[PDB]
Amino acid sequence: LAKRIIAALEVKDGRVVKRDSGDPVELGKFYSEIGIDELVFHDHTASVEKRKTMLELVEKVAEQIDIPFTVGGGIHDFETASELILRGADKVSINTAAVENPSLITQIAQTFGSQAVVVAIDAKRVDGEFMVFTYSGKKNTGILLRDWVVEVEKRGAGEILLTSIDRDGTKSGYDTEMIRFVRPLTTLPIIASGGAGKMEHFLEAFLAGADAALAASVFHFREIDVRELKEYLKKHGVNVRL
Ligand code: NI
Repeated sequence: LAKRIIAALEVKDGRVVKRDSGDPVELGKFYSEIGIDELVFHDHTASVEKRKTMLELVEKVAEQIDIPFTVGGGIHDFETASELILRGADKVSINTAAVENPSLITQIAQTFGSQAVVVAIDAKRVDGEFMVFTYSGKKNTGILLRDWVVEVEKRGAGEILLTSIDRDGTKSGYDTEMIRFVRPLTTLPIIASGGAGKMEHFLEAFLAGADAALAASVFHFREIDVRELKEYLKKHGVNVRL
């Protein structure tokens, strides 16, 4: 029912990519304090140190933070997802590995529940169709967004993290056309991702049917105050946690 505001932290070798400004645990705690509802960590650590680095991150976050958090970035199998949830993550995000093996969604859900499984979907307009992209936007899968959304729910996912490659990195607004396209295809909670620049963008995403709105730099560089944002959304009829 209540719409969620979510902070994304991109991390590598235990540092926040761009007390300690770049300590993911400290920045995470700062966000829970100012009224962020959940965190998403996305790790780009080198294969050799990656497994250990992500387990150390989850351990250190789980004891210092009280709000729900998701971890992801290169989770390729059940064993990896399992060790991260058991070490303290509430949820894992899978994307490339989900597209390549949709049964991985069901495998994680069978042990940890559908609510522990976030499928991150990166989509872009190609020749007038919404297409699914894998490998951090490098590969057009040729799979229609319409088909993948329905399959992800069928396989037992709990939530969709929907990133518009067309808006990600810009401050031009969330892709409300893409959110409105996905909304009638699924009963799952949708996290809107990519394009947040100002408070009005959050209102537009919730009108489009997003259950949550994710951003990074607008919070990180304090272009948007989280308390001001929540006060703004409540003023215009959005059900937010205050
Ligand atoms: Ni990535």
